[PDB]
Amino acid sequence: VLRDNIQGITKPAIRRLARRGGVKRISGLIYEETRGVLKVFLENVIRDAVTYTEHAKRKTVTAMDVVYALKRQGRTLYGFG
Amino acid sequence: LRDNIQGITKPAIRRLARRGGVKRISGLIYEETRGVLKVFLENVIRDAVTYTEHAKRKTVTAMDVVYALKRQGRTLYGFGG
Amino acid sequence: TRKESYAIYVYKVLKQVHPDTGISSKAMSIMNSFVNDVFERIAGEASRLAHYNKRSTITSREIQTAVRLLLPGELAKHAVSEGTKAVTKYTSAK
Amino acid sequence: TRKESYAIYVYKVLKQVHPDTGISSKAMSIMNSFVNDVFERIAGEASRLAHYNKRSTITSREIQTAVRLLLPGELAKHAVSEGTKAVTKYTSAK
Amino acid sequence: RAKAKTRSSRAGLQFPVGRVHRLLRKGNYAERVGAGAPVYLAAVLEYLTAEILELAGNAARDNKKTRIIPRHLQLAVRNDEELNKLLGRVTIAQGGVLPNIQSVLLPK
Amino acid sequence: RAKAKTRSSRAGLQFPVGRVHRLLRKGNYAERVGAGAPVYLAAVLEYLTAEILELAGNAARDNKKTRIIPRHLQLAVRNDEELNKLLGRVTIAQGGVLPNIQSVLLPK
Amino acid sequence: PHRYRPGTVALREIRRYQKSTELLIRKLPFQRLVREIAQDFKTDLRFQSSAVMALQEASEAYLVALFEDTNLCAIHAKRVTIMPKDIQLARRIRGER
Amino acid sequence: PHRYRPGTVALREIRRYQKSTELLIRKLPFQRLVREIAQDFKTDLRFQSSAVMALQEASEAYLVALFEDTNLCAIHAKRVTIMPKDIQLARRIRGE
DNA sequence: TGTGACTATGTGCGCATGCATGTGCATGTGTGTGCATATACGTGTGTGCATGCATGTGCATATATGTGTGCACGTGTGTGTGCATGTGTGTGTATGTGTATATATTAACCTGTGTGCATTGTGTGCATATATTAGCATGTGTGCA
DNA sequence: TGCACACATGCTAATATATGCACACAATGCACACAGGTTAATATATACACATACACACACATGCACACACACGTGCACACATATATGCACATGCATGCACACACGTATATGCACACACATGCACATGCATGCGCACATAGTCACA
Repeated sequence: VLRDNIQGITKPAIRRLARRGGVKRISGLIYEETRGVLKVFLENVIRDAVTYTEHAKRKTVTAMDVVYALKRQGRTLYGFG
Repeated sequence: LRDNIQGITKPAIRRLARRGGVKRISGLIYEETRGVLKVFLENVIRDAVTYTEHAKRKTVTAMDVVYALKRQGRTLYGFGG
Repeated sequence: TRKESYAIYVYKVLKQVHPDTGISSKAMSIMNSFVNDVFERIAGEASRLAHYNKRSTITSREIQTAVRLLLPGELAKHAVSEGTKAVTKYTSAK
Repeated sequence: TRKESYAIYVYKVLKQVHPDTGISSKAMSIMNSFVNDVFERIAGEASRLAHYNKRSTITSREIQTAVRLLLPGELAKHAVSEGTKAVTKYTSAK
Repeated sequence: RAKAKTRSSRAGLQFPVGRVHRLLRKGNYAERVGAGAPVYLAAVLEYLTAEILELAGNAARDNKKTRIIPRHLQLAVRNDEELNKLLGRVTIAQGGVLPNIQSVLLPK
Repeated sequence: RAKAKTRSSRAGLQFPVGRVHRLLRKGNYAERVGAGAPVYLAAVLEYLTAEILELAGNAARDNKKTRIIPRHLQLAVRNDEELNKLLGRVTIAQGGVLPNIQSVLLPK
Repeated sequence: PHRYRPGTVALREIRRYQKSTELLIRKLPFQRLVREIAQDFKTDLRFQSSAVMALQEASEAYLVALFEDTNLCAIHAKRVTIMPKDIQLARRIRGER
Repeated sequence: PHRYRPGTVALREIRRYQKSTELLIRKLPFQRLVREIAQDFKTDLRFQSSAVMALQEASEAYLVALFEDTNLCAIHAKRVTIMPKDIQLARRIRGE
């Protein structure tokens, strides 16, 4: 859990994601912008997943809750049920 | 009904660009825009006609267009649906 | 035949917030389109919520969760209050 | 308890197209997700088609129209041919 | 029988609770519908309608108009951040667009 | 009575016709489900499964692999124009991406 | 004779057409285009008058939104005139390809 | 000593990571980020192991697809280096 | 850099139009009423499993160094695009008409539901052995000076 | 052309993951029996397509030149590639709480059927806000002093 875990998404990790996206050169300001984008994306998905969990009267977020939340946002994911 | 795409005239395309906030337009935009609109109309009309067949009708109604637009993620308000 | 719409109810709401303001027929059609659209989104989400939890009935709890899923931040909070207040007032008078 | 999936049916389909090719558990899960996703898309479209036409029954005609709306051009043509052939054989045999 | 009271009046709502209940029942959403589900849904629909109508009425008043037209609905929705998100993939007929010119295109 | 045979065998299908009928009936799609609807739907599901599996098996063979993995499913879908359109908003877990480098980034 | 400098009346048109809501494509040529396209799907097709109006409303809204995205691509490339590659980029990012 | 030209190792890394399918973010730091974000919605939440895996699979797929769109915007501006304005334009066009 | 001329958008002012609004028939639908039925819920249960801890290697991360080269800035030039003019033609509006057709009514009948029973296929839990993964020398294969 | 670096390849052990198997059981199929949704035939009103007419505003083509885009060149610092120390993620186990799921009894609540009013939609005026156009103020543009 902890605090300030967005720094755990390191610059080499962001670089690897950019390489998979076919990016050759990366400006130094990309890493801070990428962390903000990821946090916004995760906040939207996790908020909906917890809402599904709360409706089920559960305390554990399941893979199905994440899958339903992703489907709710038009980002359906295969391979987790 | 032959070669009606040229009925989308240069002044008509320019007016659409002005509403979009475009200040300057290259001469090759007009042919590119006509191809874009042609592709868009085919997708909506094909679905709208498909709804017409299922109803066993020969008249395309406003609801058929509305349902076709909704299916493509382009919901339109003000035509009964 | 009779074509049901929300026009007469939208007009009643309009007189509550703007007693001296009218509405055009084309604008009324858009408002009718908006109500049907939001109804289908909430009912569809509530229907899936009952199916995910192996429930066969849609209750106010399913509607409340669907409203939170579909509505943005402040809209969801205020809509939940109106829905809860109406339900509380409804059961107080049977 | 018992969890229901399409894994056994996907495996039989695999053994016809590729008799000597296996599938991983992760890839089988993806195939199960794909079948359920396509099922929900088609059934949802067929359900809306019946409601639009004031019908209470989902028939093969609703399924066929839903296939044409959801699948891309050449995929829809072959899918329609497969569905029509199965219904004809099913009716001819029973 | 006693005097017939509409469920909307019982819940203090202008939107039809009974019609919403019937639409839920025949909409093929679930085999059963709770008593409070149409009341909750009708209240939410009434609240959202009031939000748009109040904003659109202000837009109509700004343009010295006494009648709401599709343009006022479009201005109300797109100028409200939360309504714009809810109706982000919705086209309003005869609504136009919001006046917006990029600063780079303005003369210097 | 007579020896019971499944409707899948009657329709000449491998996907479960009887289970699709139950999923349609209990899925809250319509009040009634016709006899031909599950047969038609099962055949379409079987055809789409066969189309992806035969393309994924080709990708596995191209990689000298005998077992289909999520990478082969992703390669089959993204290299097929229609299947990419059908699964355009779908993310396949552990599928990766297509090898694609813009020519401007290649060495001069 | 008086002559406005280039781009001066273009900005006037932007303000004019962003204030109004009327359809910008002529109705009759658009109706002919709709019927011509529908011929490849059916013969002897009739259209409700509101069906064609719904198609025109969606078509113009789609094109105006595309031009807004196209304009941002041109400005991103430090230009003020939209080009076909600006449209192609916007559709590619949108997923309309 | 041997030294590769700028962009030569970058091109090799593009080919290397476009060929593989493993997750490119470390699992434990990503799990901590998920729990910290979730604590703002509920207190003392638990996560299934596959729930975090599903989140990481979607997050990396979202970021990779965004970088692909971001790369096109940079090339459109006749550049080879992605910049924050490239990301902002891609997200604006996508509707985010 | 202020200043006159030119143009175009805006602001009342006056006036007709058609479109929104209020007023009644009436009918279909929501309501009140018991009634029976089944879903959901509270209670308890046992078990998986997620959390936290402790240990270990070694892989990846962070830091610093040098430098190539891409970004950005400025320059200039051609031409493509905007602006404006004159002309006609195709659009918009109104008018009317015949025709195809979408709609509604009515009878009936076929198909789907419902119910219960027989039972076969399906999923679970285990063996089993295959393909996959991990090394180590070789074998190109590209980059780079 | 030769050197150094990285990815690949035939190669052997190892294992963990997939494959196949046996068993109960829950869901599928089979057989009625019922009933209502759907079809079909008819009639009817609708509104769509077709033609006709007019006037005129818009589209088309032209000529003119402005300034925007594109190429070019410059320099600089930003970012890539590299090396080195090191933090820490990964794997591995071990223990325990604890939450999740099953199972069950059962009351609460929802559907069902029916009578019956009344709320809602269609149709009917009606008047009033919007549109239309004239004149006039007024912000803005673009050479020019």
